[PDB]
Amino acid sequence: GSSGSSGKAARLKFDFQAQSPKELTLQKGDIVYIHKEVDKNWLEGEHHGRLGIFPANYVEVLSGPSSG
Repeated sequence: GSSGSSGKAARLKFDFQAQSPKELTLQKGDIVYIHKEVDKNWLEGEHHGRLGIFPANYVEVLSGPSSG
């Protein structure tokens, strides 16, 4: 019932500006959830208020100090 682990959080390398209506506009230092993979350099994601797609280049899978 919506309990477990959706996916991995990714922080935007920098302020991204979506030129197309399909893309998504995000600012440097934001967290987005990836639902499914769109293209080799593209990914899908949904955000509270705005939903669409974004480039996988302006996003990188960060890691936590949880374990060395």
